[PDB]
Amino acid sequence: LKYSKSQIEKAARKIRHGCEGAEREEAIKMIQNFRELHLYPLMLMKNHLDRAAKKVDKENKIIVARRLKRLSTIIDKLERAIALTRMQDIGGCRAIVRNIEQLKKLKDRLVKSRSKHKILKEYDYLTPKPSGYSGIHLAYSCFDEENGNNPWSKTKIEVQLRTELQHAWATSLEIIDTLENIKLKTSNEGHPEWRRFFYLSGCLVAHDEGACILDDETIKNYQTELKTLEEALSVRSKLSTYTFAMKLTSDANLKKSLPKNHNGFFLVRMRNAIGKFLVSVKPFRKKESEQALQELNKDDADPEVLIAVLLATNNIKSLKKAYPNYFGSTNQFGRFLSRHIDT
Amino acid sequence: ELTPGIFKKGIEITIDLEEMVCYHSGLTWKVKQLTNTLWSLAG
Ligand SMILES: Nc1ncnc2c1ncn2[C@@H]1O[C@H](COP(=O)(O)OP(=O)(O)OP(=O)(O)O)[C@@H](O)[C@H]1O
Ligand SMILES: [Mg+2]
Ligand code: NA
Repeated sequence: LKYSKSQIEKAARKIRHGCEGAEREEAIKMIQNFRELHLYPLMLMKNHLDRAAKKVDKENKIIVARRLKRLSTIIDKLERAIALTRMQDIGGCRAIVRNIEQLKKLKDRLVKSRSKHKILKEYDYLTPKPSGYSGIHLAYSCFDEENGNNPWSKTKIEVQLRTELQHAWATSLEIIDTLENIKLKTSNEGHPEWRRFFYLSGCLVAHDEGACILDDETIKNYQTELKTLEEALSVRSKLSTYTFAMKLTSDANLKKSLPKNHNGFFLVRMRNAIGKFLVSVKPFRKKESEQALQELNKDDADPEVLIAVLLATNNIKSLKKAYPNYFGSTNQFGRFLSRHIDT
Repeated sequence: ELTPGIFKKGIEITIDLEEMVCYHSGLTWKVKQLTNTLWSLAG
């Protein structure tokens, strides 16, 4: 219940070197305590950010999201060299703005704020990162200098600023990365085509947004590569099909048909009728995964089937929770891809 | 522990279950739920 910052740094060193047993259970308990200390400052920064976003946009169209980083994610990060007490994002906030002008207007307001929470670092990623990621991160230290008997002194909270198109790119990257099982963050090796697809589309997003303007020769060669990579990967089709399958599993009638503890697969199939089409979503228990794969290969071999996809329900659930407006984003990203490919 | 997704076939498609409309193959399809797990798309 009462662990000092020295005990927490020492608990994090234990997980890095690979502890086990009772030693591991004490280390994880101290780290969970440290994780819980970020809850109040996370929610405080979220209201601070919502109050500042309502000032820059009187229409109230800025979407604000927040998340406390999961214990399992923190534990995995330490055993893969980031220091636990140097981590900037145990608590993280995000503001999604309409355009770059709105983005810079919100950044200026947060930077000019006179509060006890200090921006220790401003990360300008308006020129995309090697992944294709673009936006702005603000690394806050809550109750930085004015402390006393405050348990929340120097609590690190991350603030992400993004436009709708930068967010549509990031949502599409998370959907593909999760559902295709390509570990893009996990490793810097493998899937060079998918890596290059997301980098070039990212560069073209920051160009269209006005975040980082590329010259005309670069636009032309990037569009040629984008058309090539997209055909090889079938990005627009995979992105549409995944979104369509996710949309159907949210149906109310479908959810009562489900077994109460469903934790297996969903088989989404579309076929021609004897112009008319039949769409079905078939639930499968986790134990029936071999039966689900067999039924998927039968639909893949059928010429009357246009859509055939197998999706784990737990992955669908977490993507819907992380991205409430996932369908608006995948639609926008697919339209953006068509504008650059069909030039 | 299981594979999050296995993609075999797909097309560019959008569906809105509030409006009960679907868009694919350059056409507009009216959606109707036949059973809890089954739908039909008609011209
Ligand atoms: N600042 C933030 N505000 C809101 N949501 C965030 C923020 N940072 C991450 N998320 C989202 O929370 C979800 C969980 O992500 P997770 O914590 O596992 O990894 P990550 O923070 O994105 O990256 P990393 O582990 O490389 O530092 C993702 O959908 C991610 O986009
Ligand atoms: Mg992070
Ligand atoms: Na979203």
